[PDB]
Amino acid sequence: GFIMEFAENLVLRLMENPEERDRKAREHIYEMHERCKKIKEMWALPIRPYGFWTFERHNAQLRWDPQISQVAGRRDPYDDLLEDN
Amino acid sequence: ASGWGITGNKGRCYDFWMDFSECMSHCREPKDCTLLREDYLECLHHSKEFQRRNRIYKEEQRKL
Repeated sequence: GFIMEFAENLVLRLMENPEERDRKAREHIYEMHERCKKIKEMWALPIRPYGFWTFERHNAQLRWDPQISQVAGRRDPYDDLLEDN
Repeated sequence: ASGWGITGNKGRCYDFWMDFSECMSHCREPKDCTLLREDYLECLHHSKEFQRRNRIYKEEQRKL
């Protein structure tokens, strides 16, 4: 053929779907705003959590001392006296 | 707090500390049993008893 009859549909192939572009734009806005709200919530967390000491890793002694309160140097004076019988 | 006494028996304040720690181990707010924390602290130094005896001596002194 001639030049323009091919350059026309060439440019038309080069250009994209606008419906896809609009859908992607509204989508991206939706999830970006949702993620923005999520990050805003995340930044509100205090440095020290409400539980803190309640956490099992932050006790480390309520389940260690009971198995140590029997060794010498930690016993209540009234433990060795009546342990004989 | 540690529980190792000088004489080799036990810390005189160890039981109070363990009671306070056990209360705090299942109490997400410290205000509910701050009484045990006060008991442990003044078991270390006997502040309140000394204040009371000071008041008694002041009542003795004011009779001048």
